[PDB]
Amino acid sequence: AFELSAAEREAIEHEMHHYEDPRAASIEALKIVQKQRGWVPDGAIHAIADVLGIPASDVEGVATFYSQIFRQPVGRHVIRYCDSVVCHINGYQGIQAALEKKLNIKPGQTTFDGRFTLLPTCCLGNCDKGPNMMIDEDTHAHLTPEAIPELLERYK
Amino acid sequence: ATIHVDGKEYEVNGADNLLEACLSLGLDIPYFCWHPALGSVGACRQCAVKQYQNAEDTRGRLVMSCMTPASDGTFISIDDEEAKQFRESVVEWLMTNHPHDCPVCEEGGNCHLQDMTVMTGHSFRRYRFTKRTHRNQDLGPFISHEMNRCIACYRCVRYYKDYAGGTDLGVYGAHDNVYFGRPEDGTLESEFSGNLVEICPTGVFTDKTHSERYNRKWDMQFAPSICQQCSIGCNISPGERYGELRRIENRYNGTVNHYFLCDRGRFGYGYVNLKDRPRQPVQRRGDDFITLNAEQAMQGAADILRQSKKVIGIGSPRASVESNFALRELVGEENFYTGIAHGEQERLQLALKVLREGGIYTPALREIESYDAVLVLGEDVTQTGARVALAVRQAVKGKAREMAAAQKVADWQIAAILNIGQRAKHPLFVTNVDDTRLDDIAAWTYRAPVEDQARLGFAIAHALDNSAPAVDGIEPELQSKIDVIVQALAGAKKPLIISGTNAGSLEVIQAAANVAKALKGRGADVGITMIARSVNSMGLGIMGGGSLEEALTELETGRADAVVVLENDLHRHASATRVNAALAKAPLVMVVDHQRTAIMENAHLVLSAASFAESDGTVINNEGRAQRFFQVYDPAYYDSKTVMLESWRWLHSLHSTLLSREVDWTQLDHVIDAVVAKIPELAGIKDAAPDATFRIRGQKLAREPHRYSGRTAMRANISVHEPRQPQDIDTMFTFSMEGNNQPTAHRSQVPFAWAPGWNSPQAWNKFQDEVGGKLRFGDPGVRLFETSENGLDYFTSVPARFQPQDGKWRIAPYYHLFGSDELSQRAPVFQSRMPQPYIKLNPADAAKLGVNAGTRVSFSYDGNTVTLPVEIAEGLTAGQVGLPMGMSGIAPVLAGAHLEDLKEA
Amino acid sequence: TEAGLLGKNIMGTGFDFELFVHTGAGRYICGEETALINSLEGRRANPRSKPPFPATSGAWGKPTCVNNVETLCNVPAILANGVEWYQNISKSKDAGTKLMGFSGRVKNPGLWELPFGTTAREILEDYAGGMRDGLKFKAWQPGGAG
Ligand SMILES: Cc1cc2nc3c(=O)[nH]c(=O)nc-3n(C[C@H](O)[C@H](O)[C@H](O)COP(=O)(O)O)c2cc1C
Ligand code: SF4
Ligand code: SF4
Ligand code: SF4
Ligand code: FES
Ligand code: FES
Ligand SMILES: [Ca+2]
Repeated sequence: AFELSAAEREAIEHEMHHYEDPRAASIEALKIVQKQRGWVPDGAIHAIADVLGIPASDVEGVATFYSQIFRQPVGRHVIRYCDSVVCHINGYQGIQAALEKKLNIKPGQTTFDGRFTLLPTCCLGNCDKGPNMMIDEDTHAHLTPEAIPELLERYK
Repeated sequence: ATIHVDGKEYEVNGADNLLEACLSLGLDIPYFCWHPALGSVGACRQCAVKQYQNAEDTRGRLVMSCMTPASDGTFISIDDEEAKQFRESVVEWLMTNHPHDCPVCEEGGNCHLQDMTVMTGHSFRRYRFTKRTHRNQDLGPFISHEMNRCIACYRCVRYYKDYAGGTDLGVYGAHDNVYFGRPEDGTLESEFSGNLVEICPTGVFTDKTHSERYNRKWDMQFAPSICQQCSIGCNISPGERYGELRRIENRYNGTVNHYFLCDRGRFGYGYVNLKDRPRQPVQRRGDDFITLNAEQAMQGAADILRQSKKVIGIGSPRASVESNFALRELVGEENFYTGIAHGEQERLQLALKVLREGGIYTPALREIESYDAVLVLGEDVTQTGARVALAVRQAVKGKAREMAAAQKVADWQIAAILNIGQRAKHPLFVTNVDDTRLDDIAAWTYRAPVEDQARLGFAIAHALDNSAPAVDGIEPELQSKIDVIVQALAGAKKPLIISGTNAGSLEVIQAAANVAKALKGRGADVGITMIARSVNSMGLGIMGGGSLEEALTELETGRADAVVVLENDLHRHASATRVNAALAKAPLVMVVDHQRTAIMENAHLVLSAASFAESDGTVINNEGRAQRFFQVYDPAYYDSKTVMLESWRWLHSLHSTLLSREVDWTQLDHVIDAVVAKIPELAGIKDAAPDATFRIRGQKLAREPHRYSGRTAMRANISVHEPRQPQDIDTMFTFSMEGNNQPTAHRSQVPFAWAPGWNSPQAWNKFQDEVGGKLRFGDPGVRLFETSENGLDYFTSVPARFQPQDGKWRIAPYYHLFGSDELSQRAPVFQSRMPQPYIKLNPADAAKLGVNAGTRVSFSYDGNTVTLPVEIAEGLTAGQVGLPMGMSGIAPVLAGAHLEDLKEA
Repeated sequence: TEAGLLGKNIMGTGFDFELFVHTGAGRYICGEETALINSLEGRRANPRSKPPFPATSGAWGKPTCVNNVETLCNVPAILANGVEWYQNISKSKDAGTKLMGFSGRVKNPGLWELPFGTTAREILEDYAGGMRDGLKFKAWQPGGAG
């Protein structure tokens, strides 16, 4: 089963205060559940639907529309490397090969111990410092393939 | 307006978009995402034409005709080379990921995508890469799901969510992995989910009941018929094959049910295909059951009926007008009884008096969608009259339509209309004993007993007009909500009052009549709508007769020694013990019916009547519109031993053999003339459809498509010699393809929509005067009565407040769309869909009984202790007990009756 | 808000204005203004057909104007230094300044505020510093990926 905690419900209600329609807090409610649990499980869709007063089909459509709302379980840290055009020119392929060799997984998959999940992302808005890669809260720029193992070690 | 298409000048409506304007003129533009009832969203990008700025423009610009208004002096080109190339490109793009599935796809030969792939002239595949695939969901017993075939046109979600008001079907995903369906495996929860099989232009949503016994559309024998499952009278196209009813398609009627049925009507036809139906006349002899043919049955029944001192007839609201009239002619007017209870008949007659003597216009089903405020009193419409609930949803969305029309936004630009009208809606006030399915859009819902709902109606009527009787003992908060309803109804330009005979209260109907009269007295353009129970409840009420209890007394006192029961199981309208005692006492029972009922064990003779698929006739819907349904197939064509005649034909030949000792298998039009001569109130059934001599330039109307196949091998297992084509003398249709089904044929009764190039249900566009409007040369069916010149008086009989007394439980009726209609219950696909019978209890009443949710309780009604598991109903009021009307053992006559000795089992 | 520049009765005028920050969920199509309106309402960010424009019926059907960060940052300079000052920044048909800059395999990739009419070779060979060592300039996109 699934049950929203008190803190999640309070945060969702406070976000509902900011809009004249409670539907407008669906993205932020999904992000609140994702912050507290790493991803949005199946019962969370119906829980958020019950809190907001909108159908669960609408919440599921929002949850599967946006890339940064995870509807499948992830690891403890989400590696998100930029694969867009400026980082392609700056050579993100070395970064992706280094991450694949270090983690022994394909993009979109998770390691055996659930430590890292590898994901390509869109442009991170840091094209003048590319190639960039956003781990859970921190964006790392000016990346080189030899600096990947020293950067992944600090994320236990 | 004036538009110039390909150098030719046309006059079109300026409020229309270019696609529907050009389709109305007969110009072929491919389209996927647009639907006449859903509006325009511009998703599929298939309707592209080239719009020029003026007459001397050469470059032009590719526009979407569904999103482009048909303004005055608009120059476009459909058959321009760039527009044709773009439309072919869009078809090719849809074809890149489409599966290689047409032989094993239920929409093959019926697919709008097939028709538009051929129409754009795209037949050469130059895409060589992998096709995206999808996994299907289980959507329940009715709708099969195959997401590979989706072209991402958003018709399903737009219909199901914006139009139908469902909540469990959305679009999930992204860029080209868009998925349509439910968030999880489960049954689609809408009562109108079955319209997805015609809304979807591909084979994603298909009729699973048709899929289990599948045949293509060209192999179907269709007929125009009327849905027999409730009182609304939606036009259907039943199609058969190999002697069994295969599918119910929607039949367009711009007045009644335009593009949409409900799921009861679409999926509750399976009782016709049951193997325990009577197929020959059966006469009992001691313990034996001798099978007779037609003439032997008529002679034997005529002899025994001639020897009997008085024969009485028990009609039914399931039977047609002709069959009830034929029974009335057989037994006499004074010996004819409507086979419904006295209270049911009293409510039906009061509803009739309100409709045809109240001086207030009763709207058609499509006209309901144009009203500015709705008050529903006592009628759980979604479970009894579901199409009216869909129409009410459209009338509620009318406020967003009006707000968008104030800002010069076109009425077809539906996304902008819904954006402007965010959550604003026209007022809806529903009253029921519990929660309805309309509560998600109702401005207010009143959960109360039928006495309290009637009192609320009388209070609304008094607050609208002080000449109406007042209600004493109204709580201040309830009075404030009364004032809210009064302010909403008084400010409305077109208020609508919907009641019916399903609440089980005469006073609810009286209160609705009082509200409608008070709104009429203020000058409002008010309409009233009564919802009856069965397909021909209104017709049986118009014809009239005694109640079932009177006939039971006649049989029990010995005054009647012969009874003819017509299409009536008799347990839904009276207690089964009393019916069994009266029928076992009577020395002659003759049952004319098409379903194996329980009273056939007491019958001396059983005449195998025809159902609606094997009979012709007329039924009167809840608004008083006479509608003719035509025979779909001859039952004797595949099985030569089957003697399954019309009920009116059986009864008319019985009357002839009783009088003159000769058998007369009459014609349908003779019975129609007899009805309009003997009963002047039913004189409008003559014009419901033309007679059997009607021809379109000399030829009849075809029941089956021109490409009907297997004509020399469908009966080849029985005999290699082809039999005769079945002669239809009753009607103007023929049992072959040797007939007329042109869209431009001067007729109203259309068996199926087909035009060259248009094989899907989008072929109805060619059969209408303008698309989404009336059927060309008028919709079939005529109103029996006009609006009266003067109205009724105020009903001063205000009921008292409901008082719960100990040891007496008022039965609150809970109707179910799947399970409260008898023949629908007989359909085997509804067994997996109908809920288990739960008895509804208040939390306080169950706490007083000590009963929890799920413990089986027993109650005694008519000396019969029956046990049901308890479901806790919060919205039910204390002292009431909720029962599923119509289901196994619980008759609809129990609605409003008291209950005794409700203990834990 | 603490200084009284936001909220109710801003600087004694009586104009009430409340400002919120809505963090997105990572989809590129949300940058389209009608799709931005749809995503602000908590829907799938499908863009909307025009007409009607957002100025007539935008967010929740109300009048709604969507502007970029840089446009709303250009506004206060116009309101503080006047109109003719803004028109007299550059002698071009596009008034005011613009955040320009080159990125990708150049010596100094970055962002600089330059008047309109500045040539791209000027930016590349003066602010970006040209291409790096052993690199021959082949092509360039002026305004991003699209
Ligand atoms: C696909 C697409 C993506 C867009 N992304 C952005 C964006 O990320 N940021 C932005 O300011 N405008 C974006 N726009 C432009 C907006 O539609 C709109 O012009 C702008 O946000 C506000 O207009 P303004 O330039 O007058 O301020 C995008 C447009 C399209 C078609
Ligand atoms: S949906 Fe239409 S085109 Fe697709 S497989 Fe079925 S019949 Fe063929
Ligand atoms: S499932 Fe059918 S109706 Fe829905 S978007 Fe796909 S093709 Fe259109
Ligand atoms: S609303 Fe009534 S008449 Fe219409 S399809 Fe449903 S059951 Fe049949
Ligand atoms: S292209 Fe990678 S940060 Fe912009
Ligand atoms: S029919 Fe016009 S774009 Fe779909
Ligand atoms: Ca016939």
